[PDB]
Amino acid sequence: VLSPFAPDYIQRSLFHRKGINEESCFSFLRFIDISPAEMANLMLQGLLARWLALFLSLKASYRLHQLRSWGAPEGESHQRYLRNKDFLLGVNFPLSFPN
Amino acid sequence: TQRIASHSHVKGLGLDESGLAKQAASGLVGQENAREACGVIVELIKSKKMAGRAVLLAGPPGTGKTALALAIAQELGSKVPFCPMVGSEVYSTEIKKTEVLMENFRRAIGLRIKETKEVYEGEVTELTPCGKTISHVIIGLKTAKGTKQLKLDPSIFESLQKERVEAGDVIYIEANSGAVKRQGRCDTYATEFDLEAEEYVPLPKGDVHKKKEIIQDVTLHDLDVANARPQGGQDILSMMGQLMKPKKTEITDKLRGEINKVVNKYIDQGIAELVPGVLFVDEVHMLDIECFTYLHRALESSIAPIVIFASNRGNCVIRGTEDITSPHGIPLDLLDRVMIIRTMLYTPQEMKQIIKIRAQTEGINISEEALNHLGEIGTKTTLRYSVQLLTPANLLAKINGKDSIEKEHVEEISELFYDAKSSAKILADQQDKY
Amino acid sequence: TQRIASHSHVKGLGLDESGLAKQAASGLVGQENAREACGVIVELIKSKKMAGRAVLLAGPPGTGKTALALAIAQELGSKVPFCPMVGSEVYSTEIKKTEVLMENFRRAIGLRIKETKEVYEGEVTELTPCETENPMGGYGKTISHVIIGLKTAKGTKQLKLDPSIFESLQKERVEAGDVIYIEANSGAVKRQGRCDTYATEFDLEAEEYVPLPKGDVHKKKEIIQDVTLHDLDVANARPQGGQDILSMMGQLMKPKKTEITDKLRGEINKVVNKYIDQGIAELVPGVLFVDEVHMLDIECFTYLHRALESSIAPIVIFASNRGNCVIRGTEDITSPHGIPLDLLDRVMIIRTMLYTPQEMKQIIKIRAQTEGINISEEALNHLGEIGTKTTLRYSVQLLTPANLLAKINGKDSIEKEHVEEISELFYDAKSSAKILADQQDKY
Amino acid sequence: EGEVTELTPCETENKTISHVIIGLKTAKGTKQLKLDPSIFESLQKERVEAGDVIYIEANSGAVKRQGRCDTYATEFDLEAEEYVPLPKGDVHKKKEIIQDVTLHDLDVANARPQGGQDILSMMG
Amino acid sequence: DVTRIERIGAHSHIRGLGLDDALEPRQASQGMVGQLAARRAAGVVLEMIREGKIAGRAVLIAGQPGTGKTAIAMGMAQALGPDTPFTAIAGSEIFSLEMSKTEALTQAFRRSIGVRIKEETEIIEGEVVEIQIDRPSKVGKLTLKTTEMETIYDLGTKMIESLTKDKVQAGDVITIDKATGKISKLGRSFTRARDYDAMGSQTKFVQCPDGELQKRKEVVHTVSLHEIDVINSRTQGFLALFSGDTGEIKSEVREQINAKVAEWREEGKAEIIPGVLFIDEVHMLDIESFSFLNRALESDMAPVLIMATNRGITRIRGTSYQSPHGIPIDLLDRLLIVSTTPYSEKDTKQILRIRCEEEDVEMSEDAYTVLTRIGLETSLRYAIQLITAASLVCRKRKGTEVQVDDIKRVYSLFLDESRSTQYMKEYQDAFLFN
Amino acid sequence: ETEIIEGEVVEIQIDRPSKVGKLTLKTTEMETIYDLGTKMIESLTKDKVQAGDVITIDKAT
Amino acid sequence: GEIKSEVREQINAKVAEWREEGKAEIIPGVLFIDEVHMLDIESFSFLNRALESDMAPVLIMATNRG
Amino acid sequence: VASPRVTAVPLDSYCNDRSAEYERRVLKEGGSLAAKQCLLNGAPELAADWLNRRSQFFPEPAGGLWSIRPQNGWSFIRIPGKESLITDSGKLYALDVLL
Ligand SMILES: Nc1ncnc2c1ncn2[C@@H]1O[C@H](COP(=O)(O)OP(=O)(O)O)[C@@H](O)[C@H]1O
Ligand SMILES: Nc1ncnc2c1ncn2[C@@H]1O[C@H](COP(=O)(O)OP(=O)(O)O)[C@@H](O)[C@H]1O
Ligand SMILES: Nc1ncnc2c1ncn2[C@@H]1O[C@H](COP(=O)(O)OP(=O)(O)O)[C@@H](O)[C@H]1O
Repeated sequence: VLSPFAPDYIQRSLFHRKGINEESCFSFLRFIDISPAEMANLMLQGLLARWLALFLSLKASYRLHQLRSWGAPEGESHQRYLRNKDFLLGVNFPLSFPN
Repeated sequence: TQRIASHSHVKGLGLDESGLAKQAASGLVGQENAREACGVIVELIKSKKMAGRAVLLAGPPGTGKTALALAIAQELGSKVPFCPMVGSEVYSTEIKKTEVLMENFRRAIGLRIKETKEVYEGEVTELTPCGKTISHVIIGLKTAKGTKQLKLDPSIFESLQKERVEAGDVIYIEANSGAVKRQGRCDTYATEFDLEAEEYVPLPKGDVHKKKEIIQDVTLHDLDVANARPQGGQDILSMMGQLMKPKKTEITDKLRGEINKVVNKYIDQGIAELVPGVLFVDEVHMLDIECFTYLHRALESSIAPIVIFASNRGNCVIRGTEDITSPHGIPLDLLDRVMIIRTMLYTPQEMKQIIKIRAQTEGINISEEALNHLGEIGTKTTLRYSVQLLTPANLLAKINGKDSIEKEHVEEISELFYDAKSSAKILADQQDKY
Repeated sequence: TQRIASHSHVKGLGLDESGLAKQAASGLVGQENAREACGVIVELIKSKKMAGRAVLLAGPPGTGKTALALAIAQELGSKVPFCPMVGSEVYSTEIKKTEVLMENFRRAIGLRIKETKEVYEGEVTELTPCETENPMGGYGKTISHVIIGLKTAKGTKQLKLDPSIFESLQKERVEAGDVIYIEANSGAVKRQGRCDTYATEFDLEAEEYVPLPKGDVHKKKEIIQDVTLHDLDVANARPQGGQDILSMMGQLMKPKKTEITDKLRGEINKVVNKYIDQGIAELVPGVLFVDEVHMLDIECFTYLHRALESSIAPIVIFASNRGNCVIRGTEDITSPHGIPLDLLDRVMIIRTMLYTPQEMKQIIKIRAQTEGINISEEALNHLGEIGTKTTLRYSVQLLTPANLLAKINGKDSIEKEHVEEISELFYDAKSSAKILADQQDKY
Repeated sequence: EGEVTELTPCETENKTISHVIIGLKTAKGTKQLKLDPSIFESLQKERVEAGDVIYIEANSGAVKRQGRCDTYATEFDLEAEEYVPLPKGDVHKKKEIIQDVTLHDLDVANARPQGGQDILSMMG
Repeated sequence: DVTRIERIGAHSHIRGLGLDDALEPRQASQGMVGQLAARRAAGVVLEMIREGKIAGRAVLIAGQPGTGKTAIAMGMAQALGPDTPFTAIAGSEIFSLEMSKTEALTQAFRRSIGVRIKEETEIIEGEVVEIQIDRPSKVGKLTLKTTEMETIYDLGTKMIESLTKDKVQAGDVITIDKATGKISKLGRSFTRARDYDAMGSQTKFVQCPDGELQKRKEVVHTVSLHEIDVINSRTQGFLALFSGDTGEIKSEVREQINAKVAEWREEGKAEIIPGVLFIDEVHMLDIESFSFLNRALESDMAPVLIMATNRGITRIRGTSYQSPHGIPIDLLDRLLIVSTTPYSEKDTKQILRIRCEEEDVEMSEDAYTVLTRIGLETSLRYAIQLITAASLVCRKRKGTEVQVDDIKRVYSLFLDESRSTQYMKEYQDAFLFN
Repeated sequence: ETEIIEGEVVEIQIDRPSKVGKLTLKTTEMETIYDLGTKMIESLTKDKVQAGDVITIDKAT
Repeated sequence: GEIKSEVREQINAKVAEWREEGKAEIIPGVLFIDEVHMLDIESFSFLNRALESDMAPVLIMATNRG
Repeated sequence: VASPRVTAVPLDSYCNDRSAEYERRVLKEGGSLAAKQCLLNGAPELAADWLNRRSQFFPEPAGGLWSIRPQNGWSFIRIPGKESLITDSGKLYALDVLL
């Protein structure tokens, strides 16, 4: 109950701030594909949920690679607001497995 | 019964209401100044205002500095967490030196939660689950004191199905914790099968539902450990959790700040309250100069709990410097922040009083002449020697058939056991043969 | 914009056509001998005729040998790789020093491989199981080929594929309008996701909506990917594919630098030799840089002999700001510059000298124009007196607070009262060192 | 040991396999035996199929596969599996094996569970 | 009466650093008195931090022990404002058995560089009234309630498969994202979960959400550079982020990070915020670290450095040399040194008057002469402890205000380090390892 | 010392109910027809072999 | 790393059996060591006794100083 | 060819109640079902995908011990065979070379 990952605490702390500019943890998780409740379920659930999340993360790396290698340039209105999965550079390497 | 402990005789500092130190109280005699100062520190801890304060006990070996520290531990009560630490335990292979110290700082502070334990236990007569899934599960409970019925959710019903709960099984369920335990099948069903693998217990006496009040205290270190790394202790039945071996790892500052933030919300809601503990440190002179450098910022932190330092040595070379020496084996930087308390050796009369207190604590009757002779030996060599001579004298007394200690018996033991000074002097003559 | 870096004002060596070093070029003044020597070094790098060459840079602190070494990479460009490494990174808990130096030697050299790609992408208009008519008594029904339609903004195209791929299309979820990735060379079929056009029918849906690809249905493009021999050594070191349980669990384990055997190095050299013989892959040498070389262990100093005697060793440059010092690892052994005589005989030493006060004023002016700060004449003279009294570095550091305080006071230019107040508040290293002597008893 | 003519798992209600039924064909005779689900897990671990010669021991519980019989080599002109001849002798044979082992080898065997029929023993 | 996780501390009595438009330090500002040139240069370098036009700058502060190096450092940090990356680490914190010192200092330079990004999202978060599905493609709807409004959602087949796969039931507060498609279960309602007699092992109570059910808004997220390194190094970067298990990171991934962040800066999407890295007691540090700080300062990007040295001349560990501030001469010129001055006996009375407001314990004007005499003749922190320890004795006397006899009493209870050394010289022969 | 088969594939046939199929190969000297087993079909289908490709198959390996 | 010695002994015996069978042949090899003077004396004491093995190949060392 | 001399079975705990026998039989036999199939086939959906892939013409690669095979066998038992019988006598090797 006192664990730092509470889905309500990630929603309230992530989407609720006392000021316009404030540093709140887990803000990177919004850029990651991982859901706030998926992170708490992965932490408290066990290693098996992490294994399944990785087994899905491989196919997510495939699809992310097929989307990454084309579809450019992006418009400026799309430059004003970033898109999910932008944080992951793991497939951006030239020697990455999908490439 | 309980095994006799060396410090078990000390019940506290033994101070009056005015703060003055009585001559004999709480199993302590002498050291009135150190006892009074330690009492002012006790009230300082009970004030719950200042933090990061450090104390220092400076005295020769055998002056009872540890007895004063544990006297503070007994004076504060069982509510405040008290963490003893040895200077030799800071060094570890898996976890770094500074993370050990920070781990102890997080171990001193603790929280207090008040909850009402509701015990639902007894024989389960029926299991009646009621786009289908499970809306709710009807479960009966029957004991010799009465019968009650409860409706439960598919989660705890899933716990019961994992526990293989069937009709006729006595179970134990806590409402707050939500855990499910299976004691066994009812004794009435034991007569149908001549051989059955399931154990049988009689119908538990007492109410099906018991309301109690439990106040649990949980330190911050356990919370930071469970939340530091993935727990993996959800299901022991999993084969994957047995593969990886656990080990200690250093904790990031981000998680520590997160815990510090999430504690404030609960202590603001009032579900829990904070009880800052006391961090006791023995052999502080043995800590590394890097450990002292970390103690500078650690003591300068605003959330640091009160720390007490025990150093039994005089001027020594600082650990890791190999050249420069400093008083009390501590550098001047850390030594200037702490408050030093002076301690002195006991007089012969106080020695006799200590030997008497330890005698009546151990429960052994000693003669007055044996007490005077033991005090004389304590003045000749050390107090620890005469204190340790108490048991063997009673042993030889029981061997000779006497229930009391005599001066001839303790005088016979004094020749059987050698003091450190006498042995050290004997080693000089035979040192060539050694 | 880009944050201003201390060396960011050095854009290269600024060599002439005849090989001589111009006095002021690329923000570098003085050190004609060093700039010309490095001017020959870059000719060795471009020539690629020799390997294992070790250059040494010696001189007092603040002479700009680091600015020249970093100017080498700027003069060479982005074609050849450049790997600066300090000697402090050689000491590591997990990875041994020899493996660090070896992995750096593999980090310097790099490869470039040109490859063509053919990809079919777009929205699926129709999927048909084209049935030819060939009734036979042995087996009743026959299917010749499967037709897969694809729609894009530039045009639509239909494809005739063998029925064997329809087994995978039926093996994984495929719906009308699903944007999919299909490569002709690999032959594999992947599902990108649902098209954005159908997202308006449902208020909530689990499937994410990827937009339809803009372009031709058949995209064939040639891209040249640059991969260093170190990257090849890591990819050959650990398997990237996670199909195996040991690869999945090992992927879950924390990655740690592992010692790589020489056999893998030899195999990489062999396959690289094969691709060079084919001419498809282009090999370029790297430039290894080392700073604070006096901090290396004697074991590293002796290891650099066998490391440099190899033909695969890229060109290495050294920077030493120390004079005669005790060799680390040995108490009583003293050697000039802090390097043993064995490696010191192999390396090519380059001497550097301190700047004159005039060159100090010129460098101060260059840094002022770089940071966008204006300096008055007299204040520049007094600042040159300060730098000559102590050091050039301190006089360079005095520029920022006089600029900020000048803007606060409202004067767009620095004045002698501004540098006088700044010089009064801040203390130089030598002055502070002299002050520490009087109060040293209290410290 | 010998040729495996038929192998079928039994089905019992909890779809779990309670017992295993495997016949053994040899030049001396044919005898049907029953095996445990663990031995069946070792067989499926060894990819045992009908028509192959396997080696089974009792006290150790381990399962080995010798290979496919040579009689079936004629049906395929090209095959990856190598063929071994049909062994001779009785199916069940008790034999004495004198082995020399060191107390350090025993100490490592008891120290770590490297060998065994457990999936955790396979992961280790 | 409620006590937060934060308590009074040595540096906790000051909040903010007072300055003016002319950068003229006030005599008493926010509880800080003295150090005119130190506070002024602190304002200059502080405005420099706010500008952030340049990188790779190091500032060393020099002065006698007790001149308030950490006081002016914390004052500058608090005056810089919140949401600014700040990392203050001790010299001994970089030492780790699992991680190399180069990785410790490297991550120390990486973590202090923040990046502020802007991202617009749409989220639907509310309490589920009902759930209904029909399977012939299954079509179903769910009823949600908020304080402002209640509305229903018609969801597709696979969207039903997600909720049914998660065993979602009516009466739970959940959050649904249309773009991503994931479902996040926050908990259950109080009144709905009250019907169950017992609750499962994992459950929580969340209040009914207020406001718009489906909110489409733009949010500015502040991220740190240290987080991306672990996420791009391993498949799971948060597990090793909070666990601190990651170590020995390859530099190529860091170079790719700097390249991609440079690409983001070229796109103008996110702007980087400079940060502060503070190192205290740098006099003891590894010469390898001193050699790494050269390229650390010469790097393209790097946070501002603020370091404190408490010793004038000290031999560096690992070698035998005599150098100012225990640091090499090659790195000595890369630092901007700010000298400090000891506090005057007149200012001691003023800062003590400021410290009286922290404990809210009034002191007579005659007590500031004795307490200032002790803070002058001896260390100031000893007197700072004398007032706090004297207030307790005053409350034991049940007086409304402290007296000189309180400072005399506590002065008799606690002794200075010099005095403890004087007695340690008399009893030093009895102490061990004299 | 190993005996390998090297030639150009004429045709590939597979029957799935164990899967049994045939492989017809052509060389300039002689044209051959061989039968494929279960493991052989699993190996070829794992290697994505279709008619018209020159392949090398090892009998023992 | 730290391979057990019993496995190495069994490998040596099995390789000897292979040489007796003639299916595999054993050929000598050269081990070059440069600047051996910096090697620890423990590796020298282990090298003197370890060189007495039958499978120990001939080795060549170089010494710069004296 | 080299193999360990002795192999030992992991230890087990013996308790005086039935529930610990339940946890012992579950721990020893299947552990978790999805974890057991997830280790054997590498994923549960790879186990169902293997059962459904048995009837498929082109099967995918496995995810686990089904994909990994030893050189000889998981058991270390070995039969000398007819290969080592020829080297026992020099007349058999000479006749084989003469034949
Ligand atoms: N005031 C006291 N009254 C009675 N006994 C005391 C007192 N002070 C010390 N002792 C004796 O000293 C012993 C503990 O000494 P200890 O604290 O271990 O010495 P040190 O602190 O030098 O290690 C106890 O057994 C206790 O009997
Ligand atoms: N000739 C020069 N012209 C302009 N700036 C210089 C010159 N030499 C050195 N500098 C400046 O001095 C700073 C520090 O140089 P440094 O790396 O200490 O030189 P060295 O490595 O020779 O001691 C660099 O940031 C560089 O910008
Ligand atoms: N100018 C000041 N105004 C108020 N308090 C100060 C000042 N300077 C120092 N202090 C106080 O003195 C205490 C000890 O400072 P300390 O950390 O010893 O300084 P230093 O690090 O320079 O030795 C701090 O808790 C701080 O609150």
